[PDB]
Amino acid sequence: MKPEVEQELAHILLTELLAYQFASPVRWIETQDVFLKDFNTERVVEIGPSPTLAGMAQRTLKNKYESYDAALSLHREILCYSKDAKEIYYTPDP
Amino acid sequence: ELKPTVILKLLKENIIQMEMIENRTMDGKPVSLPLLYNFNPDNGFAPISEVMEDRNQRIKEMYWKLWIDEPFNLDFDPRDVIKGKDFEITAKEVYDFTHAVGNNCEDFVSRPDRTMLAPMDFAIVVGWRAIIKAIFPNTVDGDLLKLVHLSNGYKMIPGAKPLQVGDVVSTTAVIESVVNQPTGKIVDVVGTLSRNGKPVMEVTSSFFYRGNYTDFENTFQKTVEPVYQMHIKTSKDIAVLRSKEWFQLDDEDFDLLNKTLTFETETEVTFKNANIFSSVKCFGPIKVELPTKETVEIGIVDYEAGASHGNPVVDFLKRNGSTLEQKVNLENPIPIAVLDSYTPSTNEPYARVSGDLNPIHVSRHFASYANLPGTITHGMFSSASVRALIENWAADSVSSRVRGYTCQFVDMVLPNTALKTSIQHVGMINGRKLIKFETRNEDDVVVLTGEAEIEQPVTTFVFTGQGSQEQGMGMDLYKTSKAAQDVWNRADNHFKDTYGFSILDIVINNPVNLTIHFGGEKGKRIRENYSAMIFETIVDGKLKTEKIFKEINEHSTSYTFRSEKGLLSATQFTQPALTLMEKAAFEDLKSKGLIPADATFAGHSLGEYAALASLADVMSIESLVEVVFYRGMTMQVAVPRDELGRSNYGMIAINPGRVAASFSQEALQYVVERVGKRTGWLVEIVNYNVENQQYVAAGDLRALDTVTNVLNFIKLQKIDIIELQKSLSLEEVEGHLFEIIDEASKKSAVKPRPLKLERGFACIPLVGISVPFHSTYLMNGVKPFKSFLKKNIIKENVKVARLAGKYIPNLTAKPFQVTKEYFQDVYDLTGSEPIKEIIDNWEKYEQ
Repeated sequence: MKPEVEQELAHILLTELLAYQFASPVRWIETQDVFLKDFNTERVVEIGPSPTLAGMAQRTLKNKYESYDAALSLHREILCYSKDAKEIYYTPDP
Repeated sequence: ELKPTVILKLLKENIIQMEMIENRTMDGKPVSLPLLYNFNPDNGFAPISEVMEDRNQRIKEMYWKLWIDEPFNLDFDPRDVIKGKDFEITAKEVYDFTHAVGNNCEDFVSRPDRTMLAPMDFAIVVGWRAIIKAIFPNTVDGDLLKLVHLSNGYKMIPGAKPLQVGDVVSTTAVIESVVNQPTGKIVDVVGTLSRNGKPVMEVTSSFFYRGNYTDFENTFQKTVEPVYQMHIKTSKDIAVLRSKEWFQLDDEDFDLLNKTLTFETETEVTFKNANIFSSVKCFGPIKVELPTKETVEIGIVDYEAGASHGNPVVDFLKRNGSTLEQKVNLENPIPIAVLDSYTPSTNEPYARVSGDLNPIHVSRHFASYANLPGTITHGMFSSASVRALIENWAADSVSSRVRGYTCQFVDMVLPNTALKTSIQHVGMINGRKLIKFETRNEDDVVVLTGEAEIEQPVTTFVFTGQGSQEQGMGMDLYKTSKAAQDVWNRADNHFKDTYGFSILDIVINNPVNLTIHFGGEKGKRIRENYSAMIFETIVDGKLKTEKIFKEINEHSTSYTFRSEKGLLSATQFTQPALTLMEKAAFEDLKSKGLIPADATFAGHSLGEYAALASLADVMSIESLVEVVFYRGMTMQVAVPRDELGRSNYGMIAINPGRVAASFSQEALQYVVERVGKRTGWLVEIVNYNVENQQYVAAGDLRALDTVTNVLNFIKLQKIDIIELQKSLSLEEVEGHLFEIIDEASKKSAVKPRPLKLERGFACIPLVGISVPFHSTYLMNGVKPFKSFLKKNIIKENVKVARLAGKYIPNLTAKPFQVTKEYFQDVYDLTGSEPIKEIIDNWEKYEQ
């Protein structure tokens, strides 16, 4: 795979992925069971005006990832940009 | 036991031999250092004169048998790379090193079903034999008793793993620069570690021979300079570069405008004196970025000068070129911790494991001869002890998170000393955390300084879809932030020059009505853009490419956007507003350097488009605003409204865990599909939000009134679909559910077509939503969207290494990869023809 041909195939793929995305269901459980397990991500930052995704990501971890996190011994931070902005920018109050 | 340490005696008639015999050696045979004196009885005042000839060569020869495991020879060139003998990292040596330094990290302990890592402390051990060898040669002529270790730095090479147990390490080391300072001679030694062939990390050390050194012919400076980028935007920058005779392009007529030039330069300097340079020759290949990001050599720096007072090349690329990863400090330096370590009474246990058998740290008599206040504790131990506390408190008990670590030994520490370290997080560098520490003795005297570059913990970005659009959202950032201001300005200007309005106006004050006026030659351009917007619809089994804005022709003077409450609640202004606020927020995090280089990103529907432009910068902010506005308009025109602007579609936020405690998502998907089949009215699951807790089902407004009635009935009757289909009867739940879908659908087909969607026990009707997007219903709406995307997203602005394993679409629910298997998976979900061309012709795109 050359850099320019791979670039073309990637460009065509993401285009077709964005083109049909609003014509396919949002399989977010089979993404929340990718970045929480397969990537073992210990910081979940939500960017938005309301903590929906951080309130959506604290329920999956409570449900099916108590036993998985207790068997690995990691600590997962769940943050929203609207609500938890201080612990994102590292700007606490004395 | 009471061993002989000194033997004072006569060697000749006039010569004395004060021979200092140290016992802690490599083998176990005590090594003797015979320092001489010339006893002249004719000098009544000072009859002792110490022999200076061969004195440094003897001292070195003793330290050779202390450190080096080879034959003693100093007649080697320092310039030449030194290749230390390979060393296997063994579990026992990681135990004994971690026990000596008191490091209490789990990563370096023997665990079940786990690799034991090796501390980057341990690296100085393996290196040591090569690194120290650097200071030995006859052209680095100095007394090793007066060896000050100024500073020691470890730098984990990006894309490497820290050292593991069983890793065979091939160690090199070369002298950076030997300089005759006024106070002595600074030697800077860099030791590379090469495991499996590939480089892992580069230890740096700084040795300062104290005294007087006038031998400037021996002095050199073999620095490799940090890569410097120049974005050539304007023709004065080209004219400046072409004035630079050193800047030697391979092709003279290489056009440099709107490119990116990296300069992999190295500085070679040879001295005449401490202040002036005899000869400087900065050279190294000049790379240019392609739209593919694969950089190509297009020339060389070939600066060759004599009696220079600096590097012009470095000076030039410093002011006019960026250091790639710019470091930026925090607003207030956070005081992480104030810890109290403790130096052991003896340093022997660290000396044995580290191979650092310097007598001065262990023997009293050598320390007395070295004018030291006693058996000074190993600097390397003080370096390893603090780093174990920096790994405990900042990295948070993780080994791989610690990358860089530089520590300066300001003052010596004596055994039995209760140190007090002060840890301070001060800056960020491309996502990484830059911490400065200062350790003090009991007198509050500075003994250790230094800065540790730590990896921020592995992060996943989730960009929110269409939620709460509160008035003036993102203006708080827009007042303060400059990175946010730039995004908001560019977006605002682009909408003024493309769609004849201001987003900033619409977010800030949320006008009820806003009239685009196509007045003048700017007006015509606006009306051309508003004309070209089209959408496809299925009417009587016929794809008709209809025109958005039917009341915008060639002879339309104005358009009016009309809302009831505010235009911010309209999708065509909701979607860009929210996406821009997220993009502006992310650009604020990225300016302050809080984005890890390897982080994952995955947005929820609309957020996805922001997230793509956030981490990957695939589309420009002028491309993004168009593609989120067009999306908002296409969604808005998808359904066939009345004169009230009301539709016959909507959504419900269903909770499968409320209807029952046995009702799963396979029990819901069966009930939704059967409801959709039996009545014939479109209904699908468009959002799988949280498992067995949050789903959203779009489709026909009556078909969601049947679903609410069906899951109100089954909840009251207390029946499970999965129990009766398996262990009671086969295919009986199918026909037994049809009769419940038929008793819901008769009452759901008698209320009119603008039926108020009524909240049940598990479901909530998502108010403001009138279109089933993420449903099969909008497949027809994709081709104009796909034409618009392919126009906006130019393939020159996409990069794979910022997507491959990082971008997670919502179509697939799989990480982005460029492979035949993923392309198959995307086709299976969405049956397009350009994906069948790539799958078929795959074996041609492989070469």
